[PDB]
Amino acid sequence: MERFLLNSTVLLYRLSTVSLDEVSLDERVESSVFLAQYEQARSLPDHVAKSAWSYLVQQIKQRNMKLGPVAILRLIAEKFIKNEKGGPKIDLPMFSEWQTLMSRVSCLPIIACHQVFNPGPASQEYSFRWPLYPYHPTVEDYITRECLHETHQHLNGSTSAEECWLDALKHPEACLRDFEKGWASQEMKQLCAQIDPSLTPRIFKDRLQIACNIREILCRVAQGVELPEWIASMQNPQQLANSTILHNGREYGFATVWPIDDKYSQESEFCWLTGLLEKWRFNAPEGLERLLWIYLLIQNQYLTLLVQRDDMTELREETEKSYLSRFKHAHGAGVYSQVRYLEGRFAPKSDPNKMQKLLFSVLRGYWEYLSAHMSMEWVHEKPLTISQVLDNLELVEPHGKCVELALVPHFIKRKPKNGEAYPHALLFKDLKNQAAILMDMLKSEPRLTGWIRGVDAAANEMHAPPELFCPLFRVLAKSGIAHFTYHVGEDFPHLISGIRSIDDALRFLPLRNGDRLGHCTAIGITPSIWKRSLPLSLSMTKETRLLDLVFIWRELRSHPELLRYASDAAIEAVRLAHKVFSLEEEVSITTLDQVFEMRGLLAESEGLSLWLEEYERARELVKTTGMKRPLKLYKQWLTSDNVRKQRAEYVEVALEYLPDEAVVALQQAVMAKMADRNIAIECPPTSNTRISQYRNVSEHHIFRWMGLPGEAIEGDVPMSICLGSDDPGIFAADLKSEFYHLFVVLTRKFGLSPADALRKVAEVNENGRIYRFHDV
Amino acid sequence: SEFCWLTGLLEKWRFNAPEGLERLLWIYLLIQNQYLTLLVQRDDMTELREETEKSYLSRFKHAHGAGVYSQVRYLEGRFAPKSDPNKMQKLLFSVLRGYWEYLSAHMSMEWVHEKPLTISQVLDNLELVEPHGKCVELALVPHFIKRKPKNGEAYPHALLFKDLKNQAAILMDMLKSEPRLTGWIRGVDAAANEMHAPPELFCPLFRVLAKSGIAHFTYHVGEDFPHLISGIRSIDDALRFLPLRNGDRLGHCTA
Amino acid sequence: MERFLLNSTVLLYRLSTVSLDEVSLDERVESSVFLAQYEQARSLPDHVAKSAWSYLVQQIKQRNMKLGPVAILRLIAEKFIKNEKGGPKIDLPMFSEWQTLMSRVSCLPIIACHQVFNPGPASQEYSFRWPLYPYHPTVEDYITRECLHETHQHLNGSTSAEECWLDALKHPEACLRDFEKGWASQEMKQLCAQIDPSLTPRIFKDRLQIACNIREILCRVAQGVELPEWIASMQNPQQLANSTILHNGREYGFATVWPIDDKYSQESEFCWLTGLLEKWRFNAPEGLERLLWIYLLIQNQYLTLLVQRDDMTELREETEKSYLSRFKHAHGAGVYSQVRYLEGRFAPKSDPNKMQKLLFSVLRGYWEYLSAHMSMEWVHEKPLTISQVLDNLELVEPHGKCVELALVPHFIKRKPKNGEAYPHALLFKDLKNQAAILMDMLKSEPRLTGWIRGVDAAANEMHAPPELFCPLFRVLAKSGIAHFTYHVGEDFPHLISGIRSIDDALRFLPLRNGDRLGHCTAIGITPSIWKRSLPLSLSMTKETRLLDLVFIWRELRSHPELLRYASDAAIEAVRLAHKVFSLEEEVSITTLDQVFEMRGLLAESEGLSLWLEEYERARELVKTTGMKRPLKLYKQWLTSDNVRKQRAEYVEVALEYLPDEAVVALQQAVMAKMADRNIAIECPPTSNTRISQYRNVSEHHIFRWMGLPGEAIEGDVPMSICLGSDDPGIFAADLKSEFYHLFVVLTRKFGLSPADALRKVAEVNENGRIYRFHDV
Repeated sequence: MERFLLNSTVLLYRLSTVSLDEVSLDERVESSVFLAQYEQARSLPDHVAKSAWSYLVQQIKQRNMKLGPVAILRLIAEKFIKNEKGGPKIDLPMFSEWQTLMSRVSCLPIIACHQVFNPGPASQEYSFRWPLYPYHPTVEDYITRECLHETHQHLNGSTSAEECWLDALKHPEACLRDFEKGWASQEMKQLCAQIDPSLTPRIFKDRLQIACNIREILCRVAQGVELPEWIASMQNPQQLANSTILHNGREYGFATVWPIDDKYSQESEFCWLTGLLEKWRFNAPEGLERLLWIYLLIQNQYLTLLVQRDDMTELREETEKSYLSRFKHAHGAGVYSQVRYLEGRFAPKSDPNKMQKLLFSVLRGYWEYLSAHMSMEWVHEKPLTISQVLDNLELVEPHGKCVELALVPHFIKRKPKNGEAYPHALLFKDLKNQAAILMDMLKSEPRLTGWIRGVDAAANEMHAPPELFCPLFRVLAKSGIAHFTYHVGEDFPHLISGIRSIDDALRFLPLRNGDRLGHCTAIGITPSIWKRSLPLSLSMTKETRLLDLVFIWRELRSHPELLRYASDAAIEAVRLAHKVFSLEEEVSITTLDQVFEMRGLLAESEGLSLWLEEYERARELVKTTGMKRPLKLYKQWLTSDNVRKQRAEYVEVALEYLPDEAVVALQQAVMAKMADRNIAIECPPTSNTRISQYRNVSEHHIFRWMGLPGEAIEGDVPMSICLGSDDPGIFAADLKSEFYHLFVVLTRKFGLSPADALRKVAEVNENGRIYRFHDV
Repeated sequence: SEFCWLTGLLEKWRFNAPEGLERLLWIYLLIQNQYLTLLVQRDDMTELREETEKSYLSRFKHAHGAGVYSQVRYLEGRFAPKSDPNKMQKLLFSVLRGYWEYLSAHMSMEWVHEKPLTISQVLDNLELVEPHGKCVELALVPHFIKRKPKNGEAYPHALLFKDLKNQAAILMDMLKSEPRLTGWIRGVDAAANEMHAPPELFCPLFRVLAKSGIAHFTYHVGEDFPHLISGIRSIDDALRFLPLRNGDRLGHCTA
Repeated sequence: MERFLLNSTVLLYRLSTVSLDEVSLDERVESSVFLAQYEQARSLPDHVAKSAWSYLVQQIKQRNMKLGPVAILRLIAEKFIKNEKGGPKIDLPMFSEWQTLMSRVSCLPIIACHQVFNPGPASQEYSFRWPLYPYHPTVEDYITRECLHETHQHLNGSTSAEECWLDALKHPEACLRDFEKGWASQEMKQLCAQIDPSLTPRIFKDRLQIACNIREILCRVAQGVELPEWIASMQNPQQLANSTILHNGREYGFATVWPIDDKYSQESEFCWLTGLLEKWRFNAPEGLERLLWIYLLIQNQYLTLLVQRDDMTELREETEKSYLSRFKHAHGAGVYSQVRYLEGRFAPKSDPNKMQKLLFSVLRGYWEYLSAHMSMEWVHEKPLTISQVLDNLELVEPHGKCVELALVPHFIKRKPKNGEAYPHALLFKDLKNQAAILMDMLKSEPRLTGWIRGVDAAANEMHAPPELFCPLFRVLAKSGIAHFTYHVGEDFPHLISGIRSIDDALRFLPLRNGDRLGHCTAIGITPSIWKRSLPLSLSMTKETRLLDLVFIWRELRSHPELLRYASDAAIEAVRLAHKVFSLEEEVSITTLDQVFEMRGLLAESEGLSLWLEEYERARELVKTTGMKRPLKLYKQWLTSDNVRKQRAEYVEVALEYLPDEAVVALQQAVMAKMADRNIAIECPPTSNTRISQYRNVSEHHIFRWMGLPGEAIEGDVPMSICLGSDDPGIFAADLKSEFYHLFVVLTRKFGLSPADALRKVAEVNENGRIYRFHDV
């Protein structure tokens, strides 16, 4: 119940409109919390909710304390954070709920309260730079001897999600520019409405301006300096939404002296927060306390909006410090790094000059960290260009104990735009330029191929089918990239279709041995847990439906017991082929497989340098071999207006079209093909509840992949799974935090011994090293 | 010298030895063997003050073994805290001084102070040392001791606990004076017996040390329990009462 | 079927005599190939062979090429080699078949062909120095983590067999005189007639001279320069055996100046081949192309002869470059070595000055290898002597990243020379001379024992009894060698005899804990494979039979089920003993047991400084217990002319003398003895096709040791198994290939998971360093 007093939109609204002149808020805060609980956790019964709230009220009462943000922080601090060997750590039994709590509330206010109200032993120096971890000897030594490995680690943004809020305070005006740009589309309009339906761009600037000005006020309190005596002129928090105050009709700003030069840094915040709570150890004024409550509500609300929004001015905020800070953050505390092989996903750009700036800035950041850590003679003291960075980077020897980097651009997809005879045409011409821009950069300086080791495509699956990238990835292959990871988008309209998309990537795309497939939730989720909280009937596009049935018949024709579904799949598929292709003559199910087997051919080669070499590469195979009707259908399948009209139409598909065993049969059938190619699979963080079908982490599909007998199914051919922290869904995240999360749930929920619990997860961690993209 | 003296001596008596001289060597071995029999049996002032700093160096060399690389990587050598604050400070310096010179011969790198002669300069030389896995990592752990229960004073251990309360302050104030020693003073132990005092006696002593930055606590469960069922309860007392976190150790859990 | 089309003696003979004027050789190349297909592989049906030839021709017509190496190399290169991240890598499915091909055809033309037609991506530079390996991320990770461990690497010769061709070209007469001197032996006469009956010393010189002249004339074509017009007389290729053409009384020397300074390196030849094939992408002239076809034929013929022959000035042509190249090749194409603990065996030489230079040269080359890789201040810059090299190498610590070395001399033996109290007498004095030479050099420099660690005896088995090395090894033990390995020869007339030979080595030789054994094929092979294609009766010396029969009785008296064979052994032994010993008064089986137990005693000492110390030791132990019946018999068993004639007689023993389980019981008895003594088994290379009993590598006996179900019979005792790339049987050899060759079979031929297969071979690789002779 503590989270609902720190991250709640409705409670924020009521406090913001209440002036400070009256502090009769005991009933107002209570009623909003119940509503706030109602809009976050619907299923929680009311009788339990009222019972839990009453305990918290008396828990504050028996503490000779008043209800406030300081009061909430205290009960949270003594509940979750306990001092241990490495300073302040987290209780192992209570770590599962802590990760859920970080999905709603930031950790910096919480750590400040614990340090002030329960300091670390011997007053030893402690500065917050990493998220809190629970200490376990079994796993800690594994970190010491074998560093962690990270695969899906994006570079845009910052080290974590919280300090981006600090970067938001750096340029509040720039925040509107990016907020307005997204808000123009209706997709972001509903996304913001989901968190705050009463949200407008002007209101957003108010809260950002309100939060900054509250921070200035409370920083004055922490400084020990007397307030500027405009407190009598201040009664409404809304007065802080314009960065100006009046005193007898006089213009007075909010500027104040900071002994810490970088007032917009995480170090400044923790230093400010600790001093604030120390001065409020026994009693705090009601007026000042509510300002702290508002600031906490603003910070937790914006970050709640930010994590959803992530899945111009902000891009060019610093562009070099974040890259350096990321590697220092990824290194971890201590002399020796906790991460050995860390590969990054950087956003490609359509400007060749901007590309040179992007690669230089990140490579300069990588060299800066290595120079700071490893004192070793450098050819150039200041490289100032990519050529000289490679001169510095070619000197260093890989000894493992420092972070090894392998940049991998991630191609981005867009909505299927009509026209040009096939729905993904502006996409392909844009993607073709992006690849070509990287091509000339690589061929100009071949030494760059030691760091640009792979290519990724992580936007969606509905927006763009996998087979569109077959001409793209293969033409990258002739440039010496030699690694292609495909991040399948898990927004499948049907689970069978989701498995169908996985098979397309394997068969069509050039997933050579050693490559990876990220976010393979479809081939991981349990069919029994997918059906929950779903309507009796689903809906998906006819083209998806037709490709689904053909794919079903490809894997269900082999099974003797699961045969009646394949025969019915063939019967229904040809009937849809009659409706979709609008063909008059006879059509056979065998021809459908043959036609769709050709889908890996290029976009323009269906009508038939590196690209022109690839052009006739798939054109010759079409002409030489005998069949022509599959080409005629494939040509019709691509560039026929009626076919395009029919494909976009939606159809009604029963939820239980394939029974539980049959879906498992498909899920295991693709697994065998998955393991044959020896393709590793990136795993999203467990706390990332994007799918939202998992009510608790204990039923996450990663447990079934690892082979836990409580969750594994018969016929499950083992896979190889690698970890990754890409879209955590929580404000304070790190790989080591996720590593502990895997260990805690296995130790507590499953009862596995600590020695064995590490062993099962160590296999997952080491697989990132087995299938690394870094050169030997 | 003893080995060199004996090897040359045994060569001279390869075929025969004079009867009187041979018996003297026989007598010498019995005296040495009997003394060593008593010495190791004592456990179950001037002895350690011959040089008090060179013997600690010799311990690491013996622990290191032959070859360039030591066969033991981690080594936490327990030592007895001293009731004199100055004497303990000199005792702690000698162990660290002996440790650094062992690194000096083994390592090949610069030193901040060529002649440390004090704990402050030793720590400066020691912080520059990075353990690469071949040398011996050292972590001093003072181990306490007990005696028979002191009759009276409202409970059996009030005069005994007073010395332990003093000894912790002897360790603590020096630790507070030089907080840089936290990385080498890591654990606290108490290895005398069980009948001397129950394990819960150290609960206040461990908690104050824990909150003052020791960060580790090992307890030596002595195996002199009057009955086997009694010995199990002594282990239960340590677990239920002592503040043992996840990563603490127990010695001789034979019971 | 391309193997027969690039290595076939009859085709090369027919191409040599037939002039360059004919263009249609299909009527003869087809007849020659089918004939050559017979003798090389006489186990293929004619119709299948006939169909394969037609398909090969039909595939050429598909690519409208002309029948020749440019056509043949294209098909082979595209079928096997695939471009990958590290360059050209063999396909995993085709690796097993590739290794069989490698035993007969060099990969240098194949890799050169692939580089020309489908080169490396992004114009990345590919330097051809190492043989191709298949790429698997699982195995690659482990080998980079824990480097490969090698045990049996012969220092003599160059890195691989391919450049011994290059040396042979560089030494037209030195390799001729080595062949000419070896031609006198009748054994070499049979071997040379085996590969080709028309092989005479003159014929050998003609073909080498032909290859030298063909290489130069094609080099001129490769460089682009026009031909020097002497081709007017170029009709019969046989003219190329005179080093000078005749054209209007003009002497034309075929030698031309190469652009590269050295004309006898792999890079020199590979770059030449790429230039040659590049100009012949479309078509080639028949006269020049046939010259290339001819050139490949002598190369393939001689390389097949060289590797089969293994069943001086040339060795010491450089004596510092060859070993450095050997160390460089063993290091691998990387900064850190692929092979950590490499044991370089070398042949000891009786001449002190000759071998003193050799020992310094290999140490200097090893030191030169470390200096090139690792840089620091050395004790001396130009050692020029054995003492300064050792002082230089004392500074280098074992770091693992480079190659660690430990020389182990392997004694070479001769045929048994009758006389002087024992049949191997002139040998023993030569070996005693060799040991004394080795001992005094250890006195010259005590540090030599740091690198001189083991002693080996690898020539054969039937010639030298294993007990003969008891006095040789023991004196070396007191000399501070501190390790010994015995390499039993696999020429055992009977499988039971092979078991006895390993038993004799364990009993008598001072093989203490940690010592190794080599080529222990006798115990590994199952009886079913051994009897394949053997005659129903086998012949062996009466000396061997008596030793085996008593051995059978010693290890079968315990087993209740196979008890009659133990009794049959005793009765047959005493019956045979009366024939051999020619004794009137009967001899018990127990008396025979003690007679053969005294085989360890020195023959000279039994007939009666360190040599006299051991001489009296055998005499002393004899007189401690007064048996006086066996000792008198043993004296007769060694120094009786009538007995020595009887022991040399051959006796016919049935092939199935003992049942399959009886041999199994005998084997597991030895498997028990190796467990107690903890003796390793450095297995010979898996591609070494010399046992000729396995129809494929799938039936290699090593898998029985590994414990795979379906190959490990019940009752077997686990061993410790090392690896050695000593006698690969293939052209381009490395331990890296062997590790992948084993990995492929378990993953593919045995259906094991990649995680499982790596673990089993990791246990084998680890044993290569658990029992390594390198000092701690």
